[PDB]
Amino acid sequence: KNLVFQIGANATQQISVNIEDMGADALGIKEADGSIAALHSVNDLDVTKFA
Amino acid sequence: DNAADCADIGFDAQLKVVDEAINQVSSQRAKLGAVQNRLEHTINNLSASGE
Repeated sequence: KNLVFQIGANATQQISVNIEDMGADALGIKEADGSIAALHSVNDLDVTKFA
Repeated sequence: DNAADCADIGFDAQLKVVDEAINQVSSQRAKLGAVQNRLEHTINNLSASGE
């Protein structure tokens, strides 16, 4: 779902744009990951697990 | 729905065909301008010959 800004008057005089950020925007392999790299943005481990 | 990579819902195709319609109108007008130039030229010869 790439974003096409028209830039010039004629055909193809345009570009592409993309973007992604949300809760699950931690370290991204192809998906974020499973038990890691998703919660770290979404659910911190700072419950007790550092103790 | 999609960028210019369809030719039936593509943007390039769209813009192209509009520009071609413009080229047909422009061509027609151009022809007509030529024709009335032809006519005027003739009318000079007609009046001259008449004299």
